This record gives sequence, C-alpha cells and structure tokens, in this order.
Amino acid sequence: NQYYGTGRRKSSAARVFIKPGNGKIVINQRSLEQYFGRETARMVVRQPLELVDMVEKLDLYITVKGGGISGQAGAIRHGITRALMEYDESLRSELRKAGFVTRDARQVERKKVGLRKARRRPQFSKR
Amino acid sequence: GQKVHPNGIRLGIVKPWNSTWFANTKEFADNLDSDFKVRQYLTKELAKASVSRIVIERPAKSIRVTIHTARPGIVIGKKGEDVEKLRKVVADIAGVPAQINIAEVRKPELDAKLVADSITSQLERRVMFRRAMKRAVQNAMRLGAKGIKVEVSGRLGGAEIARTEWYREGRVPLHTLRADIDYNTSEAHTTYGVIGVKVWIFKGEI
Amino acid sequence: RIRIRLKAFDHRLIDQATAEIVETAKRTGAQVRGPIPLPTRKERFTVLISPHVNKDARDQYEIRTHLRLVDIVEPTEKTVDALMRLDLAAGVDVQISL
Amino acid sequence: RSLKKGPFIDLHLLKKVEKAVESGDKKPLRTWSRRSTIFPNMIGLTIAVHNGRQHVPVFVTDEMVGHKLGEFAPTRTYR
Amino acid sequence: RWNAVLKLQTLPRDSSPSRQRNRCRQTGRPHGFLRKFGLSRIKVREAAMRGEIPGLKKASW
Amino acid sequence: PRRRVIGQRKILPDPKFGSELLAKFVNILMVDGKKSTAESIVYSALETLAQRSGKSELEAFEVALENVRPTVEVKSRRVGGSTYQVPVEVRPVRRNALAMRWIVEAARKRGDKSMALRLANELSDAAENKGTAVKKREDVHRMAEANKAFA
RNA sequence: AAGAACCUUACCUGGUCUUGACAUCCACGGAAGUUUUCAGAGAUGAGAAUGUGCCUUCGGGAACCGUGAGACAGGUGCUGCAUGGCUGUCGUCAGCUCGUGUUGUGAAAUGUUGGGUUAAGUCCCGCAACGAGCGCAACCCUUAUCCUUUGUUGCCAGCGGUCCGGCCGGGAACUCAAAGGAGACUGCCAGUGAUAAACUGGAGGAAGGUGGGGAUGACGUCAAGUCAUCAUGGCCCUUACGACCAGGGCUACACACGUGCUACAAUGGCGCAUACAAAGAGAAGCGACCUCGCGAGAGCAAGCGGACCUCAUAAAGUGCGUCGUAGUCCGGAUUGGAGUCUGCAACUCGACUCCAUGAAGUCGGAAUCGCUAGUAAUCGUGGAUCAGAAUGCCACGGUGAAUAC
Repeated sequence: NQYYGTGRRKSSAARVFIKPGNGKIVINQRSLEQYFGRETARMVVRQPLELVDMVEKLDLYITVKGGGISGQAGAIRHGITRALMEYDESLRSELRKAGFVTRDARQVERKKVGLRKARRRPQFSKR
Repeated sequence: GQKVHPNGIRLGIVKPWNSTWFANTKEFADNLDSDFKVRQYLTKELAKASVSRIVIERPAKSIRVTIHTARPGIVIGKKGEDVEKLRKVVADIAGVPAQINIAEVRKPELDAKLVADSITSQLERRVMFRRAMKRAVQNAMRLGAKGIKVEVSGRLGGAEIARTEWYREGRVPLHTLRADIDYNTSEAHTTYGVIGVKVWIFKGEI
Repeated sequence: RIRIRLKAFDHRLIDQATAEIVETAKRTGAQVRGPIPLPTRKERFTVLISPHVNKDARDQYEIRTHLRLVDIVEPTEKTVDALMRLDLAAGVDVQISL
Repeated sequence: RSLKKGPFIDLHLLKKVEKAVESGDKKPLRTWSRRSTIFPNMIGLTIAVHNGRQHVPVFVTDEMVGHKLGEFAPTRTYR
Repeated sequence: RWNAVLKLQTLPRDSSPSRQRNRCRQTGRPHGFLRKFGLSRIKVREAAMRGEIPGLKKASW
Repeated sequence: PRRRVIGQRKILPDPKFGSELLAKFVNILMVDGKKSTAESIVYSALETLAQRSGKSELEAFEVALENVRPTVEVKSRRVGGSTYQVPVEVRPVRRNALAMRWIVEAARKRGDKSMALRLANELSDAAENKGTAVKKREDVHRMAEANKAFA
C-alpha cells in the first residue's frame, strides 16, 4: 500500500506518495518532465532512486506548491527520501551517509534598518 | 537613556497594558484620544490619593477606568460619593457612560510611581537630596524590597552645572529577561527649573 | 450557518471566549464547530527614535491581531437566544453574523 | 497641448476684462492672479501679471491663446 | 467642460483635500505622522513604551 | 582566518555529465546568480571544444587545464626592507582553482564571439598550449628564486 | 523632513488687525444656524434675506454668537556653555566596581597578577583574600524537526458523483494555518588534556558543541546633538520679533563634493510562445468583470471591512526566431509637437502617455568602500508617507556564488 512523505524547503509545501510499480514522475497531476523536468530539479529530486536503488520499482504521486526551481525541489526531495520505505526505512541509514535524510535548514535573512540588503553595508565619507 | 524601557519590553511578558480595551481601526484613534484626555484630569484631581497604575478597559461599548492607588481615603470619602463625583465628570469627558473603581495597594512605599511622587514632593520642599533620597530608598529595603535603585538628573542643589547621581541597594537584575521591573520617570519643577527623578523597584523573577 | 468571528490582542484570551461559546452551546443546545484558527494579521511598524537627526537606528513595533471563527450549525432556534447575548466574550471584540 | 478638456480662468478678473473688451484698452490692470489661461478675448489689451513683488506689463497678442498670464513674468532675478 | 458650473470656484479652497495637513494631534508637528495613531512618531514612542496603548508591543521578526 | 577553522560544503556533481569539477568551474564562471545561463554556456562550449579537437568529453578541458596549472604562486611580504614578492608552493586544490580562475577573465578579454564560443576558443588555445592561459602560467617560474628564503 | 505647486512655511515684497489666530474671566445685546449680494486679489470690510431652539425660576440660564472693557494672550524670538526630557557615539566592545579583610606613613594596592582554558572577569586548579553586585551567559520572539488538539472562507490523498474546473457531495485523511506541546543536556562514547577545568574526533540523531536570526546596549566618554516635537530656568519683543491673508521664494547656477539611480551591452538587445512566488494593504477605500479608447486612460459597475473579494496577470528564468561588434535593432540625455491624470489651483513649481529627436557614454585617475553563506551578487513585488506626489527609505521573496593558506 501507500508510503507517504511530506517535507519542506523555503516555505514550499510538498506531499509525496509511493506505491510499487514502473512509475512515471507525477507532479500536480502533470508529469515533471512535462513541467520541463529536463531542467526542473532534473536529477535532483530522484535522489533516493539513485543511491540506494533504481527508479523503475515505485509508482509515485506528488503535489507541491511554492518556491521557484530550487525552491520547489527540496520539499519534494525531503518528502521523497522519507517516502522511500517499501519494506522498512533501513535505507535511511545509508542515505544518512549521503545526508539527504536532513533537509537544508536555511532561509532568507530579513532586511534590517541601515543595511542595503542583509549583510551589505553602505559606504561612508572619510574614516 | 540608552537602555530600553523596562515597562515596554515586559508588556507581553508580565506587565499588563494600562489600557486594555480592544478597538478597530475606525475608532482606535478616538478611543486613544479620550484615553489620553482622561489621564490629564485624573492625574490632576488625585494628587493626594496618588496613582499606582490605571486599567482603562472595555465594558458595554462605553468606558471603564480601574484606578489603583496608595490612598483610597481622599478618593472614597463618604460611601461611593467622591468616586462618583469624579466618575460623573469622566463620563462628560469620555461622552459615554464611565465607570470608576478605586483600588488600594497596601505597603504603598514599596511601589515605584508612589515612592517617586513622595521623593519628588520633598524636592518641592527643597530638601538636602543626598540624605533625603537615600533615606527614602532605605525605607523600601526595610519594608522588604528585593532591590531598588534611584537616579536623579539636573541642576541639583540649584547647581550651575548639570549633574547626575544614582544609588542602588539590593538586587536589580536589569538585562535578565524574566525579571519583574517596576520603573517610572517623574520630574520636579523648581525656581532653577526641572529636575528628573528616576526609580527602579525589583520584585521577583517569575 | 450563524457564526462568530472574533478578534484579539491575546491568543490565550480569545481561547477562553471560544471555550465559553462551546460549553455554552452544548449546554443550552448543540451543534458548534469550535474555533477554526485562521491566519494571524501582524501590523509591523518601524519608526524613527530621535527628536532630531540620527536616521540610522529605528525601533520596530508589532500589534498581533488574533482572529478566531466559530460557527453554530444549530437549528434549535429558541435556545440560540440563550446562547446569544449573555456572554461578555472575555473583554475583547466579537462579531456575530447570520 | 496639456491640462485635459479645457483650462481655468479667474472670475474677479473676468468682470474687469469685460470692461476692457467692451470699452477697449486703457492701461495695464494690476492683477494678483497669474492663474488664468489666455483665450482670444484677452487679445489687444494691456494687463499686468504679478511676479511676487510687481505686476509685469503684458500686452496681449495673437498666439497667446496657447499661454497663461504667468509665463512672461520673471520671479527670479539673475546677473 | 460646461457653462456657469465650472465657474463656481467661489469656494473657500478650504474644501479641498489638497488643503488640510494632518498635523500631530498632540504637538502640531507636520512631519513624522503615521495615520494609524494620528500622532508624530515621538509621542507614539513616548506612549507605547509607557504601556498605555493597548495590545502594542516590540517586534523581533 | 587567524583562529577558527573553515571547511565548506562539497557541491553537487554536474547532472549526467558527472563532473563535479566542471560543476565547480560553472560556479566560478557564474555571472550574477545565473546558474541557468552558466549551465547553458558550458555544454555548448564542451561540445564545441570536443568537436573542434576531435577528442572525448571529460579529458578535453582537463588536458587544456593541465598545462596551465603551475606548482607555485607568489605572495607580497615584508619584514625588513620595502615589500618583497615571495614564491610559495600551491595547494593541489588551489592549483585546479587558479587554472579555472584565470580562464573566465581570459575569456572576457578575447576578440571573439559570444560566451560559449569564446570559452571553447580559450580552452582550444590551452589544449594547443599557446594562448593566454599558458602565458599567465608561464610567469611564476621565472620570478621564483630571486627572493627565495623570506616568509 | 515617513511627501516644499497653494496650504505646508517659519521667510521676502505686498494687503491687514492689535485683549487679537488660541486660553482663562466679566458685562451688555443677540438662538445657534441654513440662504443669497455688491465692492476687493483675497483676507475682508460693507449689505439685504431669513431664522428667532432645548432648561426658566418670567431679573432668566445652559448650548453658542457679536460688540466693548481691563487683568492678559502670543512668539518655530534669544540663551543646549543655565536645563529637564530624549537621542547618537566609542561598542553588545567584556569589562567595571562596592562591602569587609589584609598590605602601605599615605595617595592607594590587593580582590580584578598566577597556571591552564573559552565566544567570554567562560570555567577549574592555585593563591592573602573571602564574599557581593552590575555585566556576557540565560529566561523571550522568530526559524530549522516531530507529535497532540482544531477543520472554514483554507487544504485534497483515498472514495463515489462529476459540463470530470476541488467542482460538488464527502473525507477529514493529508496540506496549511494557530492554539497547545515535545526534543539537544557536552549527554552518549572514545581519546587527548594537571587526574580537575577543558579540548579534539567520532557516535546516535531532523536539529551538536553559544543551533541560526532577531530582541536585549555595563560603569562611563565627547560641558556631543536637540530651547524647531514637547516641557522648561533665565533674557527679550509684546500697535510687534505677535496674529490673519495674496502672490512669490524654499526647485536659482561660472562651480566643488557626498549619497543614490541608469548606462556604456552579445552571459546581451529586440520579437513571439511558455511558468514557479512570498509578503502586504484596502470603505470620502481598493474597484473586478464587462464594454469603449493609439495607449496613458475613460464610461457603466459586482464583490469584500478580507485564509473568501479587490489592488493582483511576480519578474528575472525557460522554448523558438532575429540582430553580429556598430556609438549599433546598443544607449538614453536634451529638445519639439500632440495627449491623459489630480486638485480652488499644473504659471515659476507635478507625475504620467503618445509620436518625433537620438547628446554624452564603447567600462572611469590617484585614491577608496562592502562582504565569510541562503551571505555577496542579481531580478521582481509590497508598504509607510499620500489629493497628486519616488531612482529615496522601510519590508518581503525569487534566482544565487567565489575565496578565507
């Protein structure tokens, strides 16, 4: 039956589902490849279907919103590694070595008063 | 000064706002207008009573003003009479039904605005400040304050140069975020001009 | 159906009013949805501190606007009035539409 | 040119203008307003338009339909 | 445009939204005014830190 | 820095092509956060390099880079008299860094077309070992040992 | 100064008033007020109309107006080196000090020197000092992860029903939201280290050695800045340095400099197609949709005081095609003509559209600034201010590095 995995990166919500089968990649009820998957997260999200196994053993259903390209990818990435568990999650132990059991925490740093950006400081006359 | 105000930082933490009525954007300015107006009259009448803190709060779409205090006696007088006499002219200022409850706090020398007016009144007497202020501070520790501190600012003694002079007695742990800090500025007006009176009183840690 | 959308400075306060509408409703009749949470409005200000000059440092301020939504799907019309009115709604603003 | 579907003119000055139109030209009129946009009826008539310290003598001519009173007046002195 | 109606500018010109400034309600300052309290920034700060303004607090987002 | 150590993340290997070295090269080449126009440039340059040279894919830019990797770099230093230029033996990582580093500035400086072509041309006259990258490499060997023993 | 067309605005040239623009206070007469006029640039003076009201005690009185009287009002006038209040700054730098004790004739010293250790007066051991208090630390907010409570205006897997559009039952699983909570404490182990403190490395773990950010600013320094936010000692003018009003000025221009924006292009211009956001704001508001206009925009006009509706159709990016090294299909200054928008008003002195014109610039001297990771860099969006006002400031996210021996 179904194997679920959620995940987030940069405020992008994803929802991954997994069952056995010769899966194509389904994202928001269209293919990721018909979402330009030659470019869009191109091998990036199929990371658990790289290191520990091949692609064509699991059917997959994904629904994602938010971010841009790299914004969209990491929520699906961390949901899909967690959803990789057809017979148990033993492969998380090998993916722990790779690091893809841990999503990248990082977010944009706010603007603050007196800075041009977030660490960028203005220039000032003499010294 | 360069420190943040103790009262303001602790508002979401441990110090209730001194008005607590809710309002929408349309009437928020107008409720704050009557709120800032009442406090002028309220400070003016109750000089002997001496305000601790005030809650201006929402009853049935009108106004209500719970005033805490050192001395209820001048406020109360006979029955509900001299409270009602104030509440009547507040109802005229607010333009709606106004409701007043005066609330005594025992050991009033222990609370900060209340002691500050006592110190500032002896400045109006024109006392020798160096002993007088410290004798006032010692009273709080004697009456079981955990910590207390005072600072004065100005042409003290009528001085040609401006000067400052703190004192502190007990544990007042200012950058500690859990700490309950009661703090108030007040000022005196003299023939040499205005003298600031700052007083910090520390109660507890949770 | 009949619904109450509330508004509050304190999250733990609008919490007590939406507690009171529940236990009032299942007491007097039935059929209340409790507090639907709904996203928070945050009025973020920044203003200049100094009386004069000194642009560089400013102080930021916030007013958290907590909303709640309670609906009653209640058809018991003659106990709806008993649910109505009597509440003081934890000293913070409430509006009750059909 | 600009300023949409038709310009503005000054009411108190317009009654003086009807004297200037009917009776014909006489002298520069001393007017505080600069605001009026000129149209044919002001043509051929001496007026004077303020620059913030004196009324500037404009005699009006043919193409001044394109202009306000104010335009000929210098408000800033130069070397 | 139309007839006598555009010529009705005998108004005080105190009608216009071009006219009223929105000075600080307490102090008359005509700069630093945010509309939400209707005060210039310094009396906003003086009030807010002294805990009078309801529901207002510091920000650390 | 003086005190606490720095050792950053080891970046993504390039998709399909499989070169994490060329992934680092595009990250050095990258103009103004456009990793997209960078990856667009690199494959067009790599095909035009391998097409021109007649060689295979991975070793084409690698052999071009290999000639232009010196074993030393120089540092400005002083202890006694007015400033000295002091040669020092490069880190093997920083060696491959410096070869790639001079390439992007060299590719900007060429008389050539658009960026895929001009970069492939720069790799072409480093594979042939006669252009600007070998000229930038063939400097430090002359300069060393006139100045050997300072730190 | 988070908004100089008038107003703002203080100043000038002009027009005016002097118990006044505003308070407190008396008398006397008049409802307040809604209409209209002539003369004036207007302020205004000078009019005719009309209205002639709630309490009353029949002298009235309160709401309120006009006239006159004298006590007075007024000042962004002066004095920050008379001041409060308030703020910058060195600097969130790790220091700084008092009780007693000892030591010295005494100023004072020690504590707070040592030996190690850290982000750190962080901690151990050692010590003629033991203790205390301010400080960093930590309590907080927000963010990285999980679990519980809750399921509309939000969300949609498994289910049916579908104009097969989350649309309509329904499921509330699951997302999100917001209420409440958990977890990470050097703790787990090993080694090293004066065995102690501590440190290095690894473990396990979503998060490991102050987790990241933000909030949070010691004692004190510059007789710092601020009498124009306000308050205020003292001084001065008080038929003028006050008050009211019109236009003008604050936007000038042989110049110099600061701080920003936009360029000098081919990683790019230009044309078509194609596509993911995040945070906001909104009732004298925002204003779909629909129609009309060359477009700017215009007319008619739903929905919503907002997870709903509106501004609002996020751009860089990506797919194809053109241009090919040129002052260019680069670039936009300047200037012309013809238009739209706001407002009593675009005249000195607004923004914006359309057509036309197409300077300089082909990457900037000596010198100098910023930044160590979601940062630098780069492209969009939003707000406050607001009639109309942005390349500023303030806020949010997209793409996203290099190098630190």
